[PDB]
Amino acid sequence: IEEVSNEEELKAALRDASITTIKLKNNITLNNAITINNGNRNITIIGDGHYINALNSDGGIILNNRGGSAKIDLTIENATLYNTSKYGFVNMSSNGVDTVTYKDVTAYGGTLVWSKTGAGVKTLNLVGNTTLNSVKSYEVDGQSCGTEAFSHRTPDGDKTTALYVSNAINIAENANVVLNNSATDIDMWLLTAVPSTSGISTVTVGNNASLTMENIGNTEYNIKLDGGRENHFIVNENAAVKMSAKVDNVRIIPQLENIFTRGNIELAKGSNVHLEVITGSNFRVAGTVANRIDFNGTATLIKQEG
Repeated sequence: IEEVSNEEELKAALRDASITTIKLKNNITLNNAITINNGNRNITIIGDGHYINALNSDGGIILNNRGGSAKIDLTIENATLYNTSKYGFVNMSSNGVDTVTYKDVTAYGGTLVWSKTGAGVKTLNLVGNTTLNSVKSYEVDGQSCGTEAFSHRTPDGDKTTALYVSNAINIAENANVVLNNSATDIDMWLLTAVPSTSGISTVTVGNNASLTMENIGNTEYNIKLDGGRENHFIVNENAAVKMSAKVDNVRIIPQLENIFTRGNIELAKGSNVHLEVITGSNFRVAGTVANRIDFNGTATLIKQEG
């Protein structure tokens, strides 16, 4: 119930508080970031195989509600998404709840999705056959674009990441999600900061889903969990997980000395998890974290000699 063919039409549709469904009729190039800050929104972009290329370092789509109780649910289906911004194609910057869903999406960027870590619950759902590419540059219709990557301090120096989503990344049941990283230090970085409403950081892989992040040539940590109160990696029944990284596959180490948190990793019956690192630990947990790892399926954890 709304068709768009260029930047101005897309901007108009997204900034229109009554608009819920948007269909791309053409590939769209964005020279400017588009801000959504007009309250409760339920938005679906139907890509129909088209791309959106966010060229502005300012961002692509910026969620920026000022009110704590406003909720934005943004879904993008069947599209290719490009961005150069270190703040992602989508920048989840509302004070309240932002939820982003990619379904059958292919994406290219340095940092592909970014969020505020000291506010409302930030969720990225990854659905169907979705492939995310963290790259140093990309080319579309003959134009090459360099990317920037979001960087943030850690006790082991500054690290960059492909996904900086504060609270949850969920791989939907039956999904086939692939993340290719040749650009950043971390594939998924979920962090909460003191003023977070929840302090929970969670990655889930749904029933019969697959998650593949074979980035041992590039990535230091596949998943870094920095929730102030809880950190979860949940692999459900019959899910297939394959990950590789230079240092750790999952890292739960507090960013600071005054953080007393929890970690829970659950690998369900029927799941098949294959993990490989070079110099660290497949599941690396250290510091004041109360941690529990439940192995109820089949898992293989490998460390190369180094």
